[PDB]
Amino acid sequence: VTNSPVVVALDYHNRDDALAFVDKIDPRDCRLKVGKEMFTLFGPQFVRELQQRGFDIFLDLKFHDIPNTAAHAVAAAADLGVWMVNVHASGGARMMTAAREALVPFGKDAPLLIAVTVLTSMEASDLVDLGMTLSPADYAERLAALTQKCGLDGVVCSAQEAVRFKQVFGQEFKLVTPGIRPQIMTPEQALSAGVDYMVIGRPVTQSVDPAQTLKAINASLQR
Amino acid sequence: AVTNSPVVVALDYHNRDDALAFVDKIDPRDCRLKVGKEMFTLFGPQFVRELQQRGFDIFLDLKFHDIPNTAAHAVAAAADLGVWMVNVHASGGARMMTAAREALVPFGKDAPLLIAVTVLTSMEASDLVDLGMTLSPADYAERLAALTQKCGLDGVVCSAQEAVRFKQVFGQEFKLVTPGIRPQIMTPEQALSAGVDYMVIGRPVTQSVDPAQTLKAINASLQR
Repeated sequence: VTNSPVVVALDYHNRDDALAFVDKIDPRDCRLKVGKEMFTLFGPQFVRELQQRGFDIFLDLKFHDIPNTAAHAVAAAADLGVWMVNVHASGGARMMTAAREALVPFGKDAPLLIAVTVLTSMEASDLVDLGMTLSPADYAERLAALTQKCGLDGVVCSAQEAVRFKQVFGQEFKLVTPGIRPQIMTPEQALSAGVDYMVIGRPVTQSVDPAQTLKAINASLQR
Repeated sequence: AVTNSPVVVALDYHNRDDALAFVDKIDPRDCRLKVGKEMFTLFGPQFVRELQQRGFDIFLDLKFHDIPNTAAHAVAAAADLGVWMVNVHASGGARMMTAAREALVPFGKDAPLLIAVTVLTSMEASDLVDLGMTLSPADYAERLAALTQKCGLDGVVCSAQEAVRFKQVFGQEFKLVTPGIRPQIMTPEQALSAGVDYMVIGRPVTQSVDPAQTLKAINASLQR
């Protein structure tokens, strides 16, 4: 457990380099994100190492597959004991649902189940290629609602959508947003916009004494 | 680590000890192996190496769908892992598929085959209503198939029901990977005929008693 909304992106290609960083900060201070980089290189095994140091882990693998498989994937993350796991909304309802229903037997131990909507990187251009008429913004929201309708715990979403999404979807719908920078929201702006978990990377990881860096972020968030 | 079979058997076990048992019953010459989200989430690259050290070729079936730089990182990592095939989601878009490819370029012909998922085998018209897609699965997969080819990847995962039309439209060097293959839902026989380049077979083999016979029979049937 921790009170911070901060999730630090571990995007190392060296395992012992990451734990060094990791050892310079504290679980009470924040949670960690393991994504496709570290997980393709290192698998569940390294997640365990982070978990062994008592951290809460966001397994950011955005499962996008057939329902049966997605289901099995998400269960596996829960068996792994991660804190949060995401899926792609664009996999559709049955996938999301089966994802969700898979997590039922872990009861109150089941991780947070979050859906990617429209990737933060995808521009309008990119969406026409796919033959999609709605803006990224409009389409992310449609994807948000589908997710909510499917019973998931929240959505990953841009700062730029954070305000309207909280107003529209409310507060038990967790808002996960990336690209937060102390100095693109600030940790403070993000708090205000209502986002629940704010993913911070280089700002923290590239800080000499990132722990002071951290420390300033949440103190700044105290008010 | 060549075989002449177009067979790729799906390893979808919850327990490793069982997976390797099955593995020990069959031969790299006889088929290829596909590792998906299940076994990978449970057992990591480390388990891929186990299979690869027993001589098998692996299809790392993780269908990377993420931002460009990231998918790029994962695909390169798949390569360094030394797998034979790796896929990505077409729906990640051109910039993503592109970064994937280019990531692989430093690996010369050591590079794994880079395959794109188009419209997942399971998705019905209904499912696409939700997303707001006007085109049928079929039309949409094809749109996605061309984007893949235009992006310069080696082929697409696709349904047997689309295998023939895609071979005709995209040609034969455009690899077609299809699941839902069943000895006796195309058959190994029917699938080849359609022109599908690699046929993914699950339970028929894994849940075959004497699957090594089963495998060798599969390829006997393709003696033709």
